[PDB]
Amino acid sequence: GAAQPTMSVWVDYIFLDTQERTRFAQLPHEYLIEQLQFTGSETATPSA
Amino acid sequence: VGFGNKVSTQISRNGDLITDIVVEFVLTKGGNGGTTYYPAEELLQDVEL
Amino acid sequence: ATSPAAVLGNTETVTANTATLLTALNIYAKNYNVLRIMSGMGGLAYAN
Amino acid sequence: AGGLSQLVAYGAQDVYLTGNPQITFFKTVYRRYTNFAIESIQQTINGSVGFGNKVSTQISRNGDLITDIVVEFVLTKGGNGGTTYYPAEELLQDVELEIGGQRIDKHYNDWFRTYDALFRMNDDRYNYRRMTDWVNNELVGAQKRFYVPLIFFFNQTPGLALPLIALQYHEVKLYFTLASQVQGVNYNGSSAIAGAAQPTMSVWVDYIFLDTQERTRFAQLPHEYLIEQLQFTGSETATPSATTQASQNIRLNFNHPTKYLAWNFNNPTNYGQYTALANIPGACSGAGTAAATVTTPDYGNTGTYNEQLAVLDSAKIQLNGQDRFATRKGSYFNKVQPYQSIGGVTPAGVYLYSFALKPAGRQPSGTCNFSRIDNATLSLTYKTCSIDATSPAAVLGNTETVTANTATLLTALNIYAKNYNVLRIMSGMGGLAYAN
Amino acid sequence: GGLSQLVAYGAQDVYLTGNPQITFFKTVYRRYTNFAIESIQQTINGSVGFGNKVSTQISRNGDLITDIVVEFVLTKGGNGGTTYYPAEELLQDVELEIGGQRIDKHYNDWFRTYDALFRMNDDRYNYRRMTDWVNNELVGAQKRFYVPLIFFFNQTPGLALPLIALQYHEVKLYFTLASQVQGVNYNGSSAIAGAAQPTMSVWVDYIFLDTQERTRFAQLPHEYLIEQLQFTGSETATPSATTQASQNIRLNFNHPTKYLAWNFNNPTNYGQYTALANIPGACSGAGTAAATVTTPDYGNTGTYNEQLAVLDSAKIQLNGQDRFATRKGSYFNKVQPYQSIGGVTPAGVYLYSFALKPAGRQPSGTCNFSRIDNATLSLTYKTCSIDATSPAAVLGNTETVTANTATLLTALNIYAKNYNVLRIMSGMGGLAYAN
Amino acid sequence: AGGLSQLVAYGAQDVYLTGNPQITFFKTVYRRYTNFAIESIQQTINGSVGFGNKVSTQISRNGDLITDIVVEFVLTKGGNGGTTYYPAEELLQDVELEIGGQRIDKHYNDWFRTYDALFRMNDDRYNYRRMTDWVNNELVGAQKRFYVPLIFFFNQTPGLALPLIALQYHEVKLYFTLASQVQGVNYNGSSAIAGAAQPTMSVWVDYIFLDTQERTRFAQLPHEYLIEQLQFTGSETATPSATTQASQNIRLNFNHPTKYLAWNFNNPTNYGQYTALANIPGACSGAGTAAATVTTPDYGNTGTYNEQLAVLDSAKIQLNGQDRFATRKGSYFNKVQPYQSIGGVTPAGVYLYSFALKPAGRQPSGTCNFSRIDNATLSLTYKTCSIDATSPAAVLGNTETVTANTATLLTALNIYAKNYNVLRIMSGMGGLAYAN
Amino acid sequence: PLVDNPFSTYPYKHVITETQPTQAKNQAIWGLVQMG
Repeated sequence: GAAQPTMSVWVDYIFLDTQERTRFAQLPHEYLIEQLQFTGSETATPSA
Repeated sequence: VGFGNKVSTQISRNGDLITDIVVEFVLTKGGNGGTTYYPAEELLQDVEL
Repeated sequence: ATSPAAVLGNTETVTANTATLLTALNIYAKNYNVLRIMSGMGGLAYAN
Repeated sequence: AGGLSQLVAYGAQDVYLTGNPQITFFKTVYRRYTNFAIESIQQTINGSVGFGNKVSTQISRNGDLITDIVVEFVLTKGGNGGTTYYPAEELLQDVELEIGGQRIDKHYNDWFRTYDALFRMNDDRYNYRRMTDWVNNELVGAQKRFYVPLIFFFNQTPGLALPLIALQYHEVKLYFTLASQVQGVNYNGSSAIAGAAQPTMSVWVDYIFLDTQERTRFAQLPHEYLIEQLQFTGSETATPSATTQASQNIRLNFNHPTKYLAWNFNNPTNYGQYTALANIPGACSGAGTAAATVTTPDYGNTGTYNEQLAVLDSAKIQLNGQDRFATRKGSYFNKVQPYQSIGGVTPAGVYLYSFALKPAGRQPSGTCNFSRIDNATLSLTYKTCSIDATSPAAVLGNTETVTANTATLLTALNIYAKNYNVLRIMSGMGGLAYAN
Repeated sequence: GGLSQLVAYGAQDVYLTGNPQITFFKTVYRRYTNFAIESIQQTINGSVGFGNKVSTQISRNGDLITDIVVEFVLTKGGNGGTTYYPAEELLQDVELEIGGQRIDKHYNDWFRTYDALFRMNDDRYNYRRMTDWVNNELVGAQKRFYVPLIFFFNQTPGLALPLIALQYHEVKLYFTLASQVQGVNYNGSSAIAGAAQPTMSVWVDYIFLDTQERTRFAQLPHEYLIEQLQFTGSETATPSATTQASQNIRLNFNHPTKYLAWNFNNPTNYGQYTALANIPGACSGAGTAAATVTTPDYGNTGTYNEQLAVLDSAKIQLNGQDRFATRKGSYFNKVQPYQSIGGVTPAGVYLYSFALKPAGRQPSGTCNFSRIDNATLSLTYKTCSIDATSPAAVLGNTETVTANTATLLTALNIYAKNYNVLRIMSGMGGLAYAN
Repeated sequence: AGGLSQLVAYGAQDVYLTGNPQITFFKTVYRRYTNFAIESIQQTINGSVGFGNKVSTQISRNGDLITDIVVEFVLTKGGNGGTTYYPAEELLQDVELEIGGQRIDKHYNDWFRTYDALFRMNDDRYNYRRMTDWVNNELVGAQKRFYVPLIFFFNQTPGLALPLIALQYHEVKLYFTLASQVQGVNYNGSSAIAGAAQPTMSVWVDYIFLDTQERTRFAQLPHEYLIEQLQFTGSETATPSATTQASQNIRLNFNHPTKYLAWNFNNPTNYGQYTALANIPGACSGAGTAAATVTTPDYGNTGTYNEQLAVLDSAKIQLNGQDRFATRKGSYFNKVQPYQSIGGVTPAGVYLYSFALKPAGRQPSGTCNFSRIDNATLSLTYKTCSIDATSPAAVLGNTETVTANTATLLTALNIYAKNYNVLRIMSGMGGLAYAN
Repeated sequence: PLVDNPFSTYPYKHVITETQPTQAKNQAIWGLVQMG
């Protein structure tokens, strides 16, 4: 009898001004960013 | 949307920059106090940008 | 695992028999890249 | 009226098909070739021929170029109908291609079964069985002549024939390792068959004779051949028993431009067995009767198309730490990939992922050059082996993430890669340009 | 040895080896454009379920689109033999459009017809594995199914969709799912209680091109020669006795057509193109006291016994005149596909070609129905007088009669396969010739 | 990640694969072709149609070129299910094509059986059976329309279509002889069947019509076609009943550059029987039960694959006293030779040796020119017919050097040569450039 | 190589003359429909 979820994704947007939007869309950008890299594996917990 | 399914969100160009994204769920549990542990966190198994 | 006298009363080199269920190994690495946005396009400058 | 009713139906829409014709379908011109003759002769085998023995032969230089090689065996079976499964392919444990003292390629009996599982398609597969197995309900005591063709890069097309006339300083030799155990001939499972006959073998090569103008060019001019190699190491599996879906991250050791990766999950004790065994028709010895035993296959029908008996749940390949494609279930690699890339049916338990649009051919059609991939990993997830193999109701009646308890016998993972290299022939000596 | 014939060169063999142009044993292979192939998942817009219609927009991940495979996960509700290609009958149809402009559309009945007519050898057996249960699987069994699509760009990389150059008109696929799937949520007309809904996912195989080719695709115009499938359903009626009815069907086709194909089916039992009869594989329980000729032994619905077929003869007319003299239906079921395809066609599926080699994509002769004012398909039917329950007559009567159960093959499906041209300029494109 | 990750894995081993390229795989090219229409009309037959009758038909010059000739039969059988074996093919006994008074190509029902047995290699063979025989257990009294296509040099590819428009002064005729004895319709073995109706026959010919502009140019120009013909003479076998592996040295009478030789060992009473009959499933009438008789076949299963039932042990071709290749076993010529040459299944009892690399195709690829070879022979060595055909223990459980005692019933030998020559047509007349 | 058929090419002439955002280079535009 478990119900299905309701899902919505909400996004916080930034609006800029007249001169900033003109320059922002026209100029190239270089952002220094993070990434996560990951592959799951198997461990070796011993018995005794 | 449902359990075990896969959906995507395409970002509308609603603003000039996009910064903070939060995923909203409505859940009802079938168990008692102490039977859950971050149920909204495990709910989202693999999210890709 | 069923006797707290043994679980709360031992040395650093041992643990509970129930510990053998921790079979999934998850090793994460967080890293830098550069997000290079030129002419309306984005992407990763350095990646393999 | 008649055909002319279409011929006169000339409009605007069809002009781009019939205006200013370049091709007429009805007047063919055939290109003229240079005279040659094909001859097939035997070579002397150096070494004692038998079970577990390794022998070699040097290709007698009766030709200008070599196109095909067939290994012939005489076997007598110690069992009856259904007790054998490609006994000639199993006996041919491996074959090494050597040109000038260095290794070019080496194929293993399991590779031949995999190639047959993937790329030898149509009723032609039936000939393959006919040349390698007992397919007419033969009984114990029967003796038969078998033909195991080799599948080196130059064996299926004349275009890469080995131009021996141009290798006048190098020997080309074939090394044949014969199996110590062959199911139904000297062993039935692990039980020795008393009185089993020692096999007899001969090696035959198809030589091409060229005429005066063409063989002169071959002898004096250098050559660069685009050839194929097999890369292989046999890996171990972690097939789960119950309550869990185990996974592995198998590190791959490949280099050179690769056409495709293929793999199977073998039962090392039963040649060519790539799936679980069950108490259903063709799935185990005695299946359907009170004598059914799920630990021993009904060997002649070892191969199946029953997905429930295949062990793989899902797979993905990672290159240099990155996803190469999204995760697929095992049923993808033994259906969608051979369907799109080959156009035949692949028996359950054999899987293929191609990088090539047409891996069945020789014309390069896309490659994975592992010379620039520093860490290649094949990630596998297994189905849980919780179905009781003895219950037809549970084997023909359950879900996509489980298989039978007998799948845990599939302890060996055989990963194959086919690649391109260049065989340069210069001043009578041959060799590969790219070594790794 | 071989030199014994090599020296035996003469006069008449000059036409074979005089002044050679080629040598067979040193083949030079061509160097190609660097690319990579990747298959990724597309998301489905809409609720996936029986009788529902959903759409998929194909994302812009790569440069070219080639193979698209629809993956369905089904649980059967019956025993072995109660299913007959569930995956593709569920895939009721797929509509292809670019920027809202229809390019093509395929129907579940066509997928069965194409699989029955052009796909051949073990390839078709593999297909069966991809769409059906072939090991006598029982109730509750789950299998993942793959239904490859057969649009003009799906079978050869040479006609792949130039996403680079299709910037302003998105590529979309609309998927209509069947309300009834035999052996999964219905058994005949009866609902199967507890049957699960299908899970579906659309996989798209992308090609990634290197630097110079991408530029070339982005700046140069393109002309691709593509196929279309033309279809609408028709109605027919075959008499039970005393007569062989004729029927004249007005065709509504346009564009250079390389073949026409058609079948006669029972609209309730998917893929049934022949009458059912009390002979092995021809009906449920066939050969036993329980044999019933109104319900098929579904997993064997397809047969090769044309005496269960309804068609007697057929003739194609153009503008009031005969194209060829009337020929019996068995010509169109067994010989035309021998001449034009090379495989084997099951009974009830018929082909007539205008092309020499319609199986291939290189054009080989067409009938452009755009210059024809009246194209008519004339049919003559067999008299449905054989008692389907008596093998004595079903396996032993004359060529002009068929089973009484053949009167249920009332759905007449006539397909036309034609050429059009997909032309791309300045970031967008579409088909040059409409009608 | 994914494809872009793979795309950049570019290095030294790619310079010969993707560097300085000539082609792409992602843009195909179609060609604009001469406008034509296809037509099919029925030809009349001059003469009385019946069993043992000779009839002929002249092809009406309605079209410009002829591409495909299909002969229709309507037959009613007097036997039960499994008592027939290609009755339409046995009936179409002799077919020959005459151009202007000269014969250029002749085919026999036994050849058609060999072609179906050798070159049809998939669904095509099944479909061929479908239109030549009954395949759905039909009972006595059933009637069926049969379609027996002819295989003249122009009946498979449009490129050699016979250009009637350039043969303004010649008659083109098809001469037919229909078999007097057809199994299951007029005779059951040797016994006549009462109530055996005569066949209904007509011949359907597929015409090509060309557009006026290229039809005029096509008709006016002289033409040469490189075409293939069948050469054939009958022979006799030398099959002993015991203790001896008999040999016979057959002198061959063939001419012209030949692609291959093919031969079969036929029971002259039972059409298409190329093996011994035996009391094993499918190998004789009643096989497997007490009524089994090894002298009469289970006709519907006449074609089998168990070479144990073969009569031929080995064969060798010699040219002017020299071995053409070393002596090989019959299983070589039945199984692996067509694997190498054509790529498909051949039933037991049919043997070939190919001079061409790929004789299945029409592009010339190596021929043996018997117009310059004076003395070509074919040496056959038979198996010892020491197996008791009635005992499965001996039929299914013996060595390759022996065959069934019923192999002695195989008394006719048929050796075929398929070969090239040139068809020349000028100013309304044509014929072959070279005799024989 | 293609002829202009006045009864079949009109839908094509229509779409290839449809207004599209071809001047969206380095523009600050709120809505761009999945261009590429």
